[PDB]
Amino acid sequence: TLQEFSFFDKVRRVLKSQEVYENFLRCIALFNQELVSGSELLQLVSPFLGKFPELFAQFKSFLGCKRIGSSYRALPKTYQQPKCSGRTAICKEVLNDTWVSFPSWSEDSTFVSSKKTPYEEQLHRCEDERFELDVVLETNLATIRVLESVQKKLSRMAPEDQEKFRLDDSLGGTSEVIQRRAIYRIYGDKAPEIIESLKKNPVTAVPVVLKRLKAKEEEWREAQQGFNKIWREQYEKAYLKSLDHQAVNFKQNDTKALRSKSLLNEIESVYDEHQEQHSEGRSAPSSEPHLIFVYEDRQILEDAAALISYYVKRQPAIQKEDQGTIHQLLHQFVPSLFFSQDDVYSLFFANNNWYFFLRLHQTLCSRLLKIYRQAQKQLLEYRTEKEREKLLCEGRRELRLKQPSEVELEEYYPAFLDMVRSLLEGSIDPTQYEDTLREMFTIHAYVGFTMDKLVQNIARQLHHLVSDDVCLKVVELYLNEKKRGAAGGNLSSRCVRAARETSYQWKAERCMADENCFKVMFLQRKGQVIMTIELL
Amino acid sequence: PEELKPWLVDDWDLITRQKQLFYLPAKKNVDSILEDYANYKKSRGNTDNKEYAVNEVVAGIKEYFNVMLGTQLLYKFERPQYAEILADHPDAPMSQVYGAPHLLRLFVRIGAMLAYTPLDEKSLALLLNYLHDFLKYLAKNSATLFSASDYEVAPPEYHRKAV
Amino acid sequence: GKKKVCYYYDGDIGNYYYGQGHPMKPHRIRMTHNLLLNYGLYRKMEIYRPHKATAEEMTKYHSDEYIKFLRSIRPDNMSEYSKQMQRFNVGEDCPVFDGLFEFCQLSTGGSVAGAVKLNRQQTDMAVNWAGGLHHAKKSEASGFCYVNDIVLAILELLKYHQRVLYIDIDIHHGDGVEEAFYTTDRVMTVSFHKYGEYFPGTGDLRDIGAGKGKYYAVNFPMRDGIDDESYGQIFKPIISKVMEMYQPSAVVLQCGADSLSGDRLGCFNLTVKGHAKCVEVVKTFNLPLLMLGGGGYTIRNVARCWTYETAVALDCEIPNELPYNDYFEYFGPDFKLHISPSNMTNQNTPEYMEKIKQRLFENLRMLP
Amino acid sequence: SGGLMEQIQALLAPPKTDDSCDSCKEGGDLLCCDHCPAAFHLQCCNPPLSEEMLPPGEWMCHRCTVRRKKREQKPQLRRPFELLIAAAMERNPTQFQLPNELTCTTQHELDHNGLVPLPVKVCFTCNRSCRVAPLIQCDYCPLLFHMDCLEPPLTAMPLGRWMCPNHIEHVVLNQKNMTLSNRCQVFDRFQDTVSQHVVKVDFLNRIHKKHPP
Ligand SMILES: [Ca+2]
Ligand SMILES: [Ca+2]
Ligand SMILES: [Zn+2]
Ligand SMILES: [Zn+2]
Ligand SMILES: [Zn+2]
Ligand SMILES: [Zn+2]
Ligand SMILES: [Zn+2]
Repeated sequence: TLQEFSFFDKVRRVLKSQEVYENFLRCIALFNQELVSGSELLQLVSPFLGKFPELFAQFKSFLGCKRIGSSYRALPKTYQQPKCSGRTAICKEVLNDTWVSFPSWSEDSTFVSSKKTPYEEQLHRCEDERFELDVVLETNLATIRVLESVQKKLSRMAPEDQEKFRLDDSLGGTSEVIQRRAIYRIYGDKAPEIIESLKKNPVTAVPVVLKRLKAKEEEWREAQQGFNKIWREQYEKAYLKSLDHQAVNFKQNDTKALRSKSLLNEIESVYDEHQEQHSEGRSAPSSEPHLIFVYEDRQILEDAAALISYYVKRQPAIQKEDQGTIHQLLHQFVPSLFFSQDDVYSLFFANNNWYFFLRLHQTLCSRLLKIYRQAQKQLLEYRTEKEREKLLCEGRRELRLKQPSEVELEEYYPAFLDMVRSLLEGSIDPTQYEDTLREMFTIHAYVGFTMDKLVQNIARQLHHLVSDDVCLKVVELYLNEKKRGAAGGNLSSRCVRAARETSYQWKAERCMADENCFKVMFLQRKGQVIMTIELL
Repeated sequence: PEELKPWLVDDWDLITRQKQLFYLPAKKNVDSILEDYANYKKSRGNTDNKEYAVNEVVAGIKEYFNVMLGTQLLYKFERPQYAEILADHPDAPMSQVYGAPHLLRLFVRIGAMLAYTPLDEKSLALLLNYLHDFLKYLAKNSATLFSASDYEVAPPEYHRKAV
Repeated sequence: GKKKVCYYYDGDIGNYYYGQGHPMKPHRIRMTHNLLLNYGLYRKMEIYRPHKATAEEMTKYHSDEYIKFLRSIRPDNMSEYSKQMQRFNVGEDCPVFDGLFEFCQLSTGGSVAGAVKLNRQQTDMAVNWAGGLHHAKKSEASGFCYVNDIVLAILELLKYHQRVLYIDIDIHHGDGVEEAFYTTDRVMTVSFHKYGEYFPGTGDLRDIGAGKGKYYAVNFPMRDGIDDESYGQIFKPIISKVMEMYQPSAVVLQCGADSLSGDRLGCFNLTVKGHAKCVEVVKTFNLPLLMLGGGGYTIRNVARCWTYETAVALDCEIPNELPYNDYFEYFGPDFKLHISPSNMTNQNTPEYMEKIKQRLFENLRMLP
Repeated sequence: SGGLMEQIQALLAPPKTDDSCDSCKEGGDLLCCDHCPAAFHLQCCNPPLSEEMLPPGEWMCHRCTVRRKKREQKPQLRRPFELLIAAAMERNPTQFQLPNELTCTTQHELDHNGLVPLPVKVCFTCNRSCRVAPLIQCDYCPLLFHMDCLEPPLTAMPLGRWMCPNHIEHVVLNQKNMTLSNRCQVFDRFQDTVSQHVVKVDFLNRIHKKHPP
């Protein structure tokens, strides 16, 4: 009947592509050749219609040697299994005998430049450099201790049986190789001769080898002291920078991601995504937003305002009148859009430049916020760690560096803000700025690495906002419509003024008919404000 | 000049894609299959005097299985197999031990290699007819003789020994 | 409450040299003990000298040819063994050094004797940091492991424990351990490992056993940069469900330290505290536990992790300041017990965790 | 680049005392002829060259050896079979190759500067673009899938030809004992059969009837 035709037409509208429909029809045709059962048929149809409950429900009502795993495969039946002598009953009844996996790769593969920073390679090289010298020194010291023990033993019996004493391959130790390895390392090619001498006549041979081993141990110890002195101020210069895996990458991806075109295309991708979904006719309301962000502090809002005004007050290409205009726009209008002067929403119909400014401000506020929570977390962690370590009995429960005091930790953020300001002047070199930021804020310091460029971008946005007549017309229209009360207000009264709101919409359509227009919703809740941006 | 050859792909797939080697002493070695050929086909004609050629050409296949196997008949993964065969049983019949799957490959190769020998028209016609008959009988009982179910896999030791 | 545990060390194990530039370094173990000696942990712990495991004990899982070759191989007779050297996968990846069989004997004997004492009910917790070599096969050496002492330890435990659970938190997949117990119902191998262009390339989600051992081998593939919070959110529920369905009698926990942040060949981003949270979770369940070593290639982080989880096994809290020791300058420039994670991207997305965890849960539902 | 290894190694030193094979077209351990630039594997010779067989000195390939020996010298199918035996002897051990008749037969990524392309193509499960996560394109149909949207999700990049979960070939790949060729012929049974609208609608309503005919 026509119901099946409607079903096929709607799977047509929701699949968007002929070939995937073709695979669907191959599925049902393989079913029609009696090669597929009903349960199997609904199991193959699931990938196609697994996201449309109505489609799946209607379709269901309409219907009414071997190898396993992925890395295990079997041994031959007529394979001579390697015999084992220690097989008990549990060994036969438990151990695997038919299935085998194979290592497709090998350890220590091409991983040097895969995901490690160049400053981790220096630390690793230092680590193996230390390991070589320490392992040889410890082998030497272990042989020294064993030979000292055997000499102490031989010192205690009668002389007439000293010549009768002999030593085996272990050279008095618990291993047959370690002592010989150390003696070989010490003596080079003449190791067999001295080994034979100490095995045949230990009494006259152990003291001299002790003397040589002790002398080499002392010389190696002083060499190790110098080598360790060199080894420091290399861990210091590389540890924190190796813990930071994103700084070099973050710099470039951020200096690119903050351009106007990137911000535009980020929202344009969502626009075409939702347009394609609408073309599909999928179950999504035609009032949902496109991006959401959140501001969770007003103090950070005034801090950001202070930062942008602090930059713009030191700018030569902008006059006093325009400085005043930017001051009014930032410290009066932006709070008003944020309702700084529940269920309270504000609507703002924005052009391209306003969206660029305001997204950049959101990013700045979020980064300042992340640094702020990081500082609070460091303060709390330091306090709780001090409280925990104060009451600690260590083993009874049966140089270094001076950590900054609490006052410095709580003044980190004011110092951080002053340092960002100093970077804005240029009075501080960015390299020392990065080093200081990392040394305070560990692995989360990279968030504040490109603050200055973001701030100048916002300054350019503000200057262009003042300079272009479209922005002044937009803000004047916003003020005029707010005077009537249609633009923004109480959530309940929306239906009272929605039509009036539509009128505002109409004016936007007749003010930037040749330009992109965004709808921005600022909704206040529990002290935070969620921003909500979509295109039209 | 082959009929119903796709079987080869299976061989290829299990031998250089699935990594599942062939049995060393599987069964029915190639000379034995050739002799079964002579016995079955000599019982076809009423008066086959030209059997004076049948065994001959069948014998020919054996000698063409002798020098040519291993050079341009096996694969890179099959190289350790032939290395073990030639290191363990050199004095044993070389044209033996290996199974039927390898045999057909020869007829795959000769179709190109024969392009380098200028025989006479009658001789080449007779040879082409005989290989056509050979692969037609192999097509008649491919299922009975060819069986990929007994294809064991290479442990990583064989993986190292191969490449 | 406080319970009597076991600690195994042979002081010669650190002197064994794997080779120049080799990431595998036994030296770590030694200074782990050094830290144990300088945190005052020897008074509440009993340290034992592991007897060298005889070749007969090793042949319980490996072929006699393999043990023969391991005992008769030396660096000075490389030319007379080359063919078998190729046949047994000892070579570039797993080099032969001086006293290789002695190192294997010590590592295996520690685990075997710990399993024996756990079997005798003389203790309920045994630790062997020198062991944990899980990549060894029946007749081959791979993944820097020559003798799979975990297999032998579990075989020793099986004489008195009906069911045993092996947990692997090393970044590598415990291919040897799971393969040795792929087709048995007496062992379940829970593994968490990085998958995808990573050694050994085995350990898919669909590798769930064979025959009678079906659904008794569960693997968790991960991506790069897993962190402590995700590891905690996906270890506790999975382990709780595993031991709710299985109800095991013994546990073997492989403490691979190569899943820590900054490991030379590792890729994860865990910390010492997050690594030890696994031991705390397993210890909360109060069953005979054998803690083993394994991976760990950033030596200082290995020492810190192993000493911290050794203290955790004793229900002891040690000061976060590292005491002066013979290898103190290794732990610079902070000289602090716990390490800080890196800011590397966590490619392990939450929905991927939810899907893998749900599949593992449904797989575990099918146990009798 | 101040390396500290050399000083340690010299300090620890004991005193002591005073590109491809020409035959198989693949890499590995190769021996190069000293007369021609061609190189051969140790297992690409007639007979294959073992480790203990190579002579001390210059090594020569088979073609150059034949040229050198030629310069120095300067209805019975028995005769055809002698010709084949000689030709097979003359041939080099390169490889076995199946005929080419049988073995034979970008837009969804960020731009160079890094940017979502327009118009966009999206995930089949979410209809969301590559911005959230990289998209993988099925090589048989241009349906794009996410890593995490699969069931079960993929852990890593599929380095080879990836088979999408919508293609029906999964149920034919379910078998694990059938030979490859049968599976391939079943796959190709659905690689050409298209344009069947009337017949499938007719079959589906025929099956739809609650009471069988
Ligand atoms: Ca199992
Ligand atoms: Ca693992
Ligand atoms: Zn690992
Ligand atoms: Zn040449
Ligand atoms: Zn070659
Ligand atoms: Zn998706
Ligand atoms: Zn597809």
